[PDB]
Amino acid sequence: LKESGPGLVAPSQSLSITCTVSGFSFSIYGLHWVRQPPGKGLEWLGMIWGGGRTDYNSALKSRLSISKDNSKSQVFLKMKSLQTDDTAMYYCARNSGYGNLAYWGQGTLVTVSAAKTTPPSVYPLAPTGSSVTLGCLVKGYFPESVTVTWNSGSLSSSVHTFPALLQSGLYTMSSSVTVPSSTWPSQTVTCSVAHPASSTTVDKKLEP
Amino acid sequence: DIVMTQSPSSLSASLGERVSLTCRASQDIGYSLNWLQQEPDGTIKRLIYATSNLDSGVPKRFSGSRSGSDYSLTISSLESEDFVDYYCLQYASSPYTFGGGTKLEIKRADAAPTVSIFPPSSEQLTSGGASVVCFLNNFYPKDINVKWKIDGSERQNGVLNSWTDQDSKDSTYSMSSTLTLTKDEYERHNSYTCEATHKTSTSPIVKSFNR
Amino acid sequence: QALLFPLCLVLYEFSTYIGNDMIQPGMLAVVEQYQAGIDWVPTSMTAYLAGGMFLQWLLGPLSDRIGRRPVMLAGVVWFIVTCLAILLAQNIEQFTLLRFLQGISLCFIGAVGYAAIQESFEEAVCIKITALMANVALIAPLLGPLVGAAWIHVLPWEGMFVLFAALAAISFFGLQRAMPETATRIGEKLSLKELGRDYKLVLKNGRFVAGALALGFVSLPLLAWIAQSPIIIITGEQLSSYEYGLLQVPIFGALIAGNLLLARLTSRRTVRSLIIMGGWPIMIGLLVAAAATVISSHAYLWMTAGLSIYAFGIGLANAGLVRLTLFASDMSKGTVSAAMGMLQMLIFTVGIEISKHAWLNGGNGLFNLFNLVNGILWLSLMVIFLK
Repeated sequence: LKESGPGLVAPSQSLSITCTVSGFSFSIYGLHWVRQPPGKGLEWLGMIWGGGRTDYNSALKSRLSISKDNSKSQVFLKMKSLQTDDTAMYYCARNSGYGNLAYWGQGTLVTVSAAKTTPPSVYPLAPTGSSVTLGCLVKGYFPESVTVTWNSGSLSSSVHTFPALLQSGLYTMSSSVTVPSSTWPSQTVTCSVAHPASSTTVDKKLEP
Repeated sequence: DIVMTQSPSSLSASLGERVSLTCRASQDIGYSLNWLQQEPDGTIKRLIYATSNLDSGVPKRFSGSRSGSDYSLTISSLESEDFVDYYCLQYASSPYTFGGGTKLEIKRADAAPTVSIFPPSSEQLTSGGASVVCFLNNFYPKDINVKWKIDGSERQNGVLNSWTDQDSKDSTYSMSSTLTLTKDEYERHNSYTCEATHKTSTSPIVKSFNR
Repeated sequence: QALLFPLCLVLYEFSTYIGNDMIQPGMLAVVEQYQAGIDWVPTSMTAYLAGGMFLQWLLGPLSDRIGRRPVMLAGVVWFIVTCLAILLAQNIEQFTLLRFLQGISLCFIGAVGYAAIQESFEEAVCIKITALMANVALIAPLLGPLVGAAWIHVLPWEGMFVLFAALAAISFFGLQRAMPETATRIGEKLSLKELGRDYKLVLKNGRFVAGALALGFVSLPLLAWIAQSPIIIITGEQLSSYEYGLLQVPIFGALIAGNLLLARLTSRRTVRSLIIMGGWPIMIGLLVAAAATVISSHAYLWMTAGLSIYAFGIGLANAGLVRLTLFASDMSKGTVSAAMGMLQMLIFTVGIEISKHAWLNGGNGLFNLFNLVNGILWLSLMVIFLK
């Protein structure tokens, strides 16, 4: 199972995830679609039964459409009028000779928003004690994927990467790092925020 | 829909321990039940089908069961890889429904959070907003209460917290509480106190600053 | 596409049907080689059809517990082995036993195979498919007896059982790589306790029950004609064996047309409307046969034309009502199809026996009056079944 998805779509638009099924027995066993919202567990979407008979979830039976392609040996999930809700990691499960959903798909992260891969905004965080803690607050970027590196990639012993959260559009993640009091501020400490989607990397030094 | 409420919502235990899950059904689902574990990276793997049947290639420590409406899954001697997410699945009536999940964490390492306050930079006040960051690093259990105060006891409500799944090598949690305010509303106050409550100390830990 | 699972299912279905339709012509030649009395001639049809009534109750729910593929594919092997095993029957009593053991291959069709056809395909597509493959199955009752007569004069009769295994071996490989698995309860425990609980649940479903009985009552006038038209026409009206078999053509020909029309209308009308469109020929035809034979006690052509109009409505309605009734209960379809078949087997066993005695103490009028109330029952059950 490999599910090709769009990745990014807009509200009130259509998507099309196409799962290609491994195995000659493609039209024997049924196929399901399962989604995982970023936090809110697992949700069963629908199922197609090998001969075409469809079986959808009542709440989403309104926009869902699961169809097969006998030529190219794959099944599609086509969903209409999207919104923030339907941002999820969509999975491609499959029945087997031993019951339901015996083999699962890799998963494709589909996202529903509008902003155009906005570059991030890095802001420093600075405070005197046994050891000092420093940070790097990153705000305003569109694809949830950013890597923070400290001291040109040398010191990552007590570094805490925090998950990004949505704030009325775009994300605001955070990064933390802890070093002894003797090093900083006599030494340089810089967080390199890499945002490959916008082709940007920003270094920012910390000063009290 | 046959709602499936899964308990415990989360659970921690050391290695080699006998621990159990449970999904209670809204109505009779018979023996039609699955058990699925989700690896940290997201790989979903099925372990048990039709209440009791272990799938091909699953360690012997796993074993599902049924008692009335309550269906359980027990690991006899837990191992390092077993500490992941676990969901149950009902396929008795359409639509199929999943359980509330159960995320599994390791042992009971007890420690206190390293709190530290951070005022907003003037570079952020260019945009017209200010975010007061407060790191509560290295602490366990994950159960904790934190609150902001813009005076002696004047609490606020516009906070945003972010946790990390228990850290790799030390098996402790962390948190990223942030309070977003307008530059005009920010600068019309002086004291910002970041107080927290956690099991290890009945004395509330505090960290504050004054502009 | 690879929708030869319908194509290969009807091949197996057709093969079990000629296992009795083509054999009865040569049963006199069979019983003479075995040096047994002529009272052993009918018991080969009795043994074969009694085998189909045997494992109906278990094969269905078993296929829910371990799958529709292994159960069905096993029955194809049972049919093939028992077809060839009869070539080792040394006496007539062994022959009759193997006649019954071959007959068990028929209850894999309704409970297991057609359950998969219904679960696999969409509503309108499945009705086009079940209606059209029904016509290919009707080739066996229509042409089997005539082909069986030509066979025994030029070829040995034992060569028919080789022909049955050959067609089913073609069917097996087709079913192997094409038959979808539609069993939801795979891996479940099988005990008489839980199996009993399963059937109690479906019999509680009054809507399902009302539809499964309607399939029995509306189809009973047709079986009452098959079981008694030799007595009614030949020994009663003193007509030839030609004109008897000729009066079967307008009836069984109209049944095929009802399926052919249903198939073409699958995409152009709702299943609810297809059943109602078929309900008008059903009551009109039964009333034509009923009213004309109460006026004219020996109007056998009005009876034949009346049952032909009624036979046209069954082809229009049946495949739809079979689908609705099957999915009118949330039980596993192996258990549902088995329950549907047994509810129909019950209506046919008891019903035909009444129609036999209905025709004795009262002529064609009472035989046709009994057929009319069954149509009234169906009609009244559909008013309850459709809303």
